[PDB]
Amino acid sequence: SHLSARNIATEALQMKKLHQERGGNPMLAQQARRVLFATSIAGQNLDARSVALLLNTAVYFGMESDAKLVRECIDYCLKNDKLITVDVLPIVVTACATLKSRDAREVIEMQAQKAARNAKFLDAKDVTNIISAFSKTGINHEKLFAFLSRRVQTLARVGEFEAAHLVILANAFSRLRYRDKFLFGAIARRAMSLRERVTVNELVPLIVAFSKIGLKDPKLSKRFATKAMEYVDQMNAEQVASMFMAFAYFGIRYDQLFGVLTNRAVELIDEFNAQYISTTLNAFQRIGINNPELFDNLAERALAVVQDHDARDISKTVTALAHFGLKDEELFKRLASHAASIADQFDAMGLVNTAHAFARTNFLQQDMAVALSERSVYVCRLLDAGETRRLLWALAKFQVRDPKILTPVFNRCLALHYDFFADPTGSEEIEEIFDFYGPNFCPPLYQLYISRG
Amino acid sequence: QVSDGGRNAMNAEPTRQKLRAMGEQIGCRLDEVEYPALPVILSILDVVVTLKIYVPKKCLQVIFSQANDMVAIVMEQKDDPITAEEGRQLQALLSHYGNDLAPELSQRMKEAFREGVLPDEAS
Amino acid sequence: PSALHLIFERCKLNLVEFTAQDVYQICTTAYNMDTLGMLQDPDFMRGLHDAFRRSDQTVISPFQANLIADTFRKVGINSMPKEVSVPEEDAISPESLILVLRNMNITKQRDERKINEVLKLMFPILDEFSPTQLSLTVTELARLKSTNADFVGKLAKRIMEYNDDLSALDISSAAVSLAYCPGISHNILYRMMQIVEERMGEFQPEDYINVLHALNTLGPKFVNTFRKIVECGLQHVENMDAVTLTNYMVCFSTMDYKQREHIDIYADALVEVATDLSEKDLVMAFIALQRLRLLSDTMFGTMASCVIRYAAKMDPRNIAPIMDICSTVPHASDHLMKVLMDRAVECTRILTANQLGDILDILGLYPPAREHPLVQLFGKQARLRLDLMGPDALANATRGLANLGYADPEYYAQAAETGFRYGFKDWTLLEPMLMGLSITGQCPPTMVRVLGSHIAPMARSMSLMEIERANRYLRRLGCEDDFVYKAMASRVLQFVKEVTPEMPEDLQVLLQR
Amino acid sequence: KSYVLKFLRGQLPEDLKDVNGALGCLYGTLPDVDEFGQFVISPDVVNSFHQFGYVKMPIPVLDHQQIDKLADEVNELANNVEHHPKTERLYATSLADLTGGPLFFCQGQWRAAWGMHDLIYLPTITVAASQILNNSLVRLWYDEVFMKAARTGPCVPWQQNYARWQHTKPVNHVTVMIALDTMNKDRGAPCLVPGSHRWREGGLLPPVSYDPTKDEAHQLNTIWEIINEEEGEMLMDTPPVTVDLRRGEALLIHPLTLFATHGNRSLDAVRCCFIHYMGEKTYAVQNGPLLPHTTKFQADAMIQGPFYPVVFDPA
Amino acid sequence: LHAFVRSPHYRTIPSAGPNGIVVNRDMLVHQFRDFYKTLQHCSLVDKVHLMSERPSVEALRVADQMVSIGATFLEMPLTGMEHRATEFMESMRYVRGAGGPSTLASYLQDTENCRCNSGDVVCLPNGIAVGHGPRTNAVAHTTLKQLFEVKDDQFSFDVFTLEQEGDAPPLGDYFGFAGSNVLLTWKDEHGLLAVDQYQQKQPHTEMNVVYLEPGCHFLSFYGVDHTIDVLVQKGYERSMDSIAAAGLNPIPVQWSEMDKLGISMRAAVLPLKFFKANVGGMLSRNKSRGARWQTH
Repeated sequence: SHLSARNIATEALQMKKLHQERGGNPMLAQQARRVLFATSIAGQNLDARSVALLLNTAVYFGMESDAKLVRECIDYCLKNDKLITVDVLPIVVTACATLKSRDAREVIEMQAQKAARNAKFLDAKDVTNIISAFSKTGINHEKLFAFLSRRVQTLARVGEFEAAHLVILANAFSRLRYRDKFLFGAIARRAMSLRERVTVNELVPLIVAFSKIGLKDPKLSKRFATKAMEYVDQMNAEQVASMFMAFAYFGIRYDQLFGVLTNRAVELIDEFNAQYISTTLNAFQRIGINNPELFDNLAERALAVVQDHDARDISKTVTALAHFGLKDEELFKRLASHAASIADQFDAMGLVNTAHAFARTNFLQQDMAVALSERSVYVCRLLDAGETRRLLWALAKFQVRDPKILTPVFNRCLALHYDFFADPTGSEEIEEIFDFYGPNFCPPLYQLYISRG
Repeated sequence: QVSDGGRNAMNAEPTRQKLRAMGEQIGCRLDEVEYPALPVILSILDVVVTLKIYVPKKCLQVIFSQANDMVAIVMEQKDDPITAEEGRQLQALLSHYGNDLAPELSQRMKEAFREGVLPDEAS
Repeated sequence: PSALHLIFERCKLNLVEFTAQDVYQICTTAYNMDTLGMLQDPDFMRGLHDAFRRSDQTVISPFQANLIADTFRKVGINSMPKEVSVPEEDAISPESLILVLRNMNITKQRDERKINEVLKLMFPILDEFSPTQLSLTVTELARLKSTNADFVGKLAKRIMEYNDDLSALDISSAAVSLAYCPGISHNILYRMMQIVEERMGEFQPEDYINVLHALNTLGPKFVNTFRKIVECGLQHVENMDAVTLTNYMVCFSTMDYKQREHIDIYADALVEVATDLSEKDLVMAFIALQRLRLLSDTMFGTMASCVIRYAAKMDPRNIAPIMDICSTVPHASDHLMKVLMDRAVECTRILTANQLGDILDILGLYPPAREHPLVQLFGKQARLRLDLMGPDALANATRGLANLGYADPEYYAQAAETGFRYGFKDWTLLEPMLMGLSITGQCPPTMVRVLGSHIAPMARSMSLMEIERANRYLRRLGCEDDFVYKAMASRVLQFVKEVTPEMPEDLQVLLQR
Repeated sequence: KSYVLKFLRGQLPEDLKDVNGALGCLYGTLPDVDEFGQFVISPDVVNSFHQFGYVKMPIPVLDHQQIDKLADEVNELANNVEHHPKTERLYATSLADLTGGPLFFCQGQWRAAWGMHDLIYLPTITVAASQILNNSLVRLWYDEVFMKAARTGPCVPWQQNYARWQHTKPVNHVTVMIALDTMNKDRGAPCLVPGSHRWREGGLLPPVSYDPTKDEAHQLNTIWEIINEEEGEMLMDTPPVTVDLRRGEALLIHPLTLFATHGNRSLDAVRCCFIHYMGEKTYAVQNGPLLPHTTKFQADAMIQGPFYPVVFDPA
Repeated sequence: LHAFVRSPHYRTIPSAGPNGIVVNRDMLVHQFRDFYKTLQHCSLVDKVHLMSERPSVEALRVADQMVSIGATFLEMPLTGMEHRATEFMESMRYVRGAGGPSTLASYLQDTENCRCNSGDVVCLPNGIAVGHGPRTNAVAHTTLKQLFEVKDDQFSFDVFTLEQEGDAPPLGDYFGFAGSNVLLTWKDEHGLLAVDQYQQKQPHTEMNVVYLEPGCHFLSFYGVDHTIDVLVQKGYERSMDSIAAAGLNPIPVQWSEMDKLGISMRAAVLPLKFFKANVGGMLSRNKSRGARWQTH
């Protein structure tokens, strides 16, 4: 029945938690949307906690900056910044990540400037939640992160954090591109001094983040490699793929670990889905290691599960197969036919990479050709010089020669012509393009090509 | 920056004495400068005290006279600011260094605190 | 009727030129009598709402605008009055800024920027305030929760310099609103309480309430003041409004009065008059009486009869303290417990985490609660709420459910998983988890290893008796490691310096292990 | 399927055409397959539409507690201070110049805002549209709205719907119009000839001329320019009639019917919605996209895709 | 109840102690870490808000700023410690973060020719015990009498002046209370002299007396918040069994490194009794404890 706004806020928070981390029931999402679409906060009078919770849960369930509830919450958070204590700061900051309006930007900057003044007066839970919430948005406040870094460094010398705190801190700090060596050193020190309390389910993401940050150190990398050995028989497919990705990011050929992980993964081929297949092949491509026998099994399994591929999975699998030389005619035909229907879901990277990988493989379906070529006009503004050059070479091999498709590509190529003509990896790649099109096509581009440079 | 409890504990004091040497060399010329506000005076005096740098009595006299003249305005105009903590440390600094620096500012700050004209920083 | 239909149609189609006073008049006549259908024609109200929203609101007092919004909200359409702008240069005066603050406070919409602007503009013209305006602006600021102590201190100084030009209720309001501001210097508080003490001769029954509220918010630091007022109370204890005596008891509880001579006589007067209290004052009269340890059978019967009246429809946040109070009283009050349990059964879906945790905690050892259905249904909700519970509520709920014998195996597994990311600060925060896991005695070994790693640092603190409980819980849980047993053995050896037959079998096996 | 971050598992795609179904907003959800038989329209209404070329529904299809929300969405879609999100997913709007004017319209808005997405699947109008189209499947083509300005609200001259739908091979459409507010001949109610859909054996009348500055009466009396003597006599037989609508009433029209709408003389704005349906057996004519940034078809290809979702299917 | 501790600055720990005793730089912070972790696991404190590192080593001493008497908090005079004013500001901020007092009281600072130093103050039943001598002068004692000597029945607040010698440390380090009605002191001159003087001051009361070995640092939180835990340095053996025979539960915190720098256990922590602000005649839930349902 009808209830006060505070009870609504509590039930909404529980609904968000159940949807987030205890199974994605669609009925719960639909019921929560129904309840939150017809509820307003103006009449009642509540403290900051209930209003912040309402805003956060509403934004989580797909409410943009136009609905009544979001505006009603945002005006309050605009007019009562002093009522926003360190308790409710991370909730609002997380709630304003997806929104990109004017008021959302101003609220986020208000919270950011308030945070780097109470840096010294925080504790473990507030520090963890604040740093994760700030990592969510994409802010670039270097001084705030430095102020929090000193606080975490000091607080780590007395040993309070558990494994989850370490995982959250490592993930949030890695995602923000903060390459501070001493901070991660203290993180690692506190991690290694916690005996028997870092389960693999909490060990693996820490390794993932430590690989993703990109600090150059072989010593702690070798320590990570040796520590991961004893649990090789305990993980499942997802953790094996994550370990492959992380150790590819590390960039050190730990052959023993790669071998034992391969012998482990070959047993778990059945549990692999498309996402793990793509992740493993992409990691192997990045590191630069050839493992044929495993590749054949992965290719056959991917053949069995073609329907489940997404845009990312195709853009990874096709690139890896093109790079590694292992070709399957039936698998490639199925992948091209499937990507024909999913032609709209490609982002800037996926379309160009898939087109180039198909062009170099000499496997040119026509339905895929037209479906991918028509899409190029929409995205052409987003690409870079090298990606545009690769897409143009793939189109030249595609033999389309249609002005409606080709007109924006040449404009963009002229846009980045300095980088376009200064790429040695592809100096021969422009020759086939300009052979296929000819001087009668683009007089300015041809004049620049003939020119010295 | 210099560390006594470290791997280079052999020249800690020979470096601290040098640092104090320049400190004196810049302190002896401090009477030539105007001080815009009390917090500048507090910062300079805090460094001098926590670093044990001798200063000539003339520079002390100029500093304390300027502080007295500046602090007169807020008290006499009963409003605009100086926090009560700031007055506490200023009174304490003069008490440490002696009453003769400003034999009037002593009772002036004492009366100003008696009237409660300087509110707390968190108020 | 015919012309009425035409007038209604002209109103709905939105061609009439309506000014705000006309819509106020129509709203009033619909609010009070509504003989003809006004609140039952949605289109008419929609048109009136549009007319009100588009019309200028600057020609009405705040109260009538609030009435318009209130009558609009009843029929099912949201409505909020337009906000006001700060006055310009020439329109500035001590009277207009108070109007701005008053409109801010009345319409239940607040803003910090306008508050800062008006407090910046008020200072230069502070000398134009009438002596009866400062005591209004002081209670206006303290109603907006404006944590600015220097301006309020200046206002208090000016008010107290104008002592003779205010009535008793003005001093009452000034004191109660002043006590609600944290950053005030204590000398001003001393002087205000002295001024209050000087004016006992003119006080009224409501006008004691504010001073008592201020003293309760301040605490024992002003104890002598409460000594004087209570003395002045000795001449009226024969007849007081029950709220006044309830406030007297609350101040006694928060002051730690070491003189029962007057507490007794006040309580005897309250005993008979408590029947007229509402829910909140009844509950806190109960708490005040219990804290000073006066509950006997004669007053317990009367207050049980008084609380059974509300027992059917308690507010959930007023249930746990009542159970707590009845826990620490040896008299027989089983029926009150029974009805409170029955009421708490219904509110299970709407109860928060902390309320459920405390309710379960207080029923740890109640025998009639061993068979009541709340042994299971509550636990079911405890399954869902577990993702929100803090360490304190989690420990309390686990302790209560384990003491009640709840046989859900996975519950304590999820509890351990939740607690492993929180950490523990003391043995009490960890004991319920082991106690719950002891109902079955088996669980995956990794969590046992983690529990041992957590227990090992805590061995240095608990005494000889508690180490026995720790050993009893560890051995039954199939623990195997050694660096935990030796940690407990060292602390045991710290007390007993020799192996002796006096210690129980667990101590004997621990001393040889 | 790639891995979605933890705090992004409940969001919705950029374009709402992807969620193959109705959101749980406004009315609860679609009824069961057997529960679709209660929305049927009395046959007398069908014969009345056949005769007069238009017809009104016996009962309103919306309640005030939903119409206020729809009007809130309509007001939000017109902001010139903070442009409404998902603006780029609309077919065309009058605010593309960032200035607007005394008339506000948007087309294909069901891909941009909640609630109005759920309006498309409302059974009480979809089943009526299915019954009008000879008991077959129905398909949404494109939805648009109109919001007139204050007392300077301009009007719309006489028009035939099919004049904008030459791309469709047969004449097999229908139009539903929803009145979001109380409308009147002094506020913007529509006026339409009760027999203009049965003239010239279904031929299309010549396009009408108009001036952007003349008074409303001159724009109304330009009908004589198009008609002939024969149509003139029927015009005397069948004079134009204006229908007044209250909050939530729905009006069904035919694509061959001449219609126009008065201006706005009241003290505020007024809102209305137009939804256009197809039946089955509908094919394109030329090679290309029917609407900007839509699916391309063949010269004689049946019209179907993601942008034209099925709504109601009998049996 | 809250406690405040400060982490030392690693880069500037002194190489050697005042008497020339070598001090282990790493073992000092190790002992600090262990001591803080023990302080958490006590079941009487409510929280420990950790401060930040500060350069001067003397800043590790935090109890010299403020003295808590009865139901009020008091600020110590700043004479002789002029270089530690700024850190005081910062500590105040931490206090404001917790939610206790807004600002300190300014009684002693305005009393001219007043020299005082904490540690000389010991909280005892309903009263205080202040030690005369090298630090606290006579005028300070008279002023303390004016502020806190009331002589009304059922409302009296005793003040006790215990006289010691010049070489004696501050009274709170070798003469203390614990639990209730239990008195402990050092087994040396400053011990028997103090207990004898106190017994002459209030002969009508008798308390258990349990001595510690001289040079042993102990900390017991006495007051309305009754506690049954005592911290004792891991450098002595007889005091542990003596305190266990008194009826108390000792805890052996390691304090070897900190001793060489002349900092006691008392001079590291600062306990406060925060008055939660009750609003509108409304009480606040308290930390209840006991045995529920004693009648079946």
